[PDB]
Amino acid sequence: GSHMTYPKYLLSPETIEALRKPTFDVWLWEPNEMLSCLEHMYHDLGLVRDFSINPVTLRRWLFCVHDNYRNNPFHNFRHCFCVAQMMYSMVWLCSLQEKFSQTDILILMTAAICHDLDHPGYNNTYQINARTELAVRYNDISPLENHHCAVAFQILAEPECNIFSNIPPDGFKQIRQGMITLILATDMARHAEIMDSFKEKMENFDYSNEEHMTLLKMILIKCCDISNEVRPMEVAEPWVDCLLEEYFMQSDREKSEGLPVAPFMDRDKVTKATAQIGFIKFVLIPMFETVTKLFPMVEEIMLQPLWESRDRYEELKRIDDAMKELQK
Ligand SMILES: O=c1[nH]c(Cc2ccccc2)nc2c1cnn2C1CCCC1
Ligand SMILES: [Mg+2]
Ligand SMILES: [Zn+2]
Repeated sequence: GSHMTYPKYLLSPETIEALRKPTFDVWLWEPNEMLSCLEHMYHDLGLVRDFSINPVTLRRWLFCVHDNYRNNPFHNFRHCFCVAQMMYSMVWLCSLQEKFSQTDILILMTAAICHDLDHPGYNNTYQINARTELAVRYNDISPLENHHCAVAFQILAEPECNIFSNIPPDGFKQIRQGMITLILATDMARHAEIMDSFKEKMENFDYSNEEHMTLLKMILIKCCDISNEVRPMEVAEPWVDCLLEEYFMQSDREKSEGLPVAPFMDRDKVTKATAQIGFIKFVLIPMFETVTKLFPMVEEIMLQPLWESRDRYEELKRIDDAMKELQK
């Protein structure tokens, strides 16, 4: 209810407020507006203050990070914005500022923003099978994750972008180690491994234990990385069509190149509904269930929309199956 019209880059008090909740419509904003949101997060979380980040260097770094993201259907800058915004949402919801140090908060946020830098739009499975430069460079060990990670520190290496320029070397080393651990923890090949490791520490969780906290941070970045279905139905749905577009781009290339095609990327096998029912039930729900053990507030805010979505895709599945029989 402002007295005058302000530019799009000058976020309204309403936008600033809405940004703290996972209900935030990530689709309503252009890159420059999304960049202003990310900037606000760093200031609001006290990261600019506590780490003596130069405000112009923060903006310069964010702009560079944006430039280093590719125009892929799913693995684009908007995805990186979701992950970071969900991380920001979880810092407030779970009251992470109480349990975690500002260094940990800086790690969680910086890694969330950087996690998919210069993604080619073709998964590790393609990279390895196609014997790409990345696969040969990283010896088939999480090539993409290692690359996003490498690109992240290559950006921060540039003086005009170094947001950690005023952080002592000992501090920088800690942030670097943490960010690396987190960005590499995003590889879905390690999901089962990371989940089992966290569930083991769950038996008697200790916030004063470094090993426990590292696994929690890993689980948190993983939560934000795949958190699309947690968001309202209208916000969550367009992302599934985005992922399918990127997956079909790969499966077509894999078919053309004579390489094996993943069934969940296969045009004649994958369904928007069937893929989501499985992902929500067996990947999304169990992961958020263990987070709820530490943070009960996650159930009402994040498990409830996941249950709602599972039930909807199950309803949609019945319609698709009926329609596909007529097409046969
Ligand atoms: O919400 C999702 N559903 C599915 C499941 C799925 C959806 C559509 C087609 C095929 C699978 N997969 C997902 C989602 C989010 N990220 N990912 C992947 C994990 C590694 C990066 C991409
Ligand atoms: Mg990734
Ligand atoms: Zn990702």
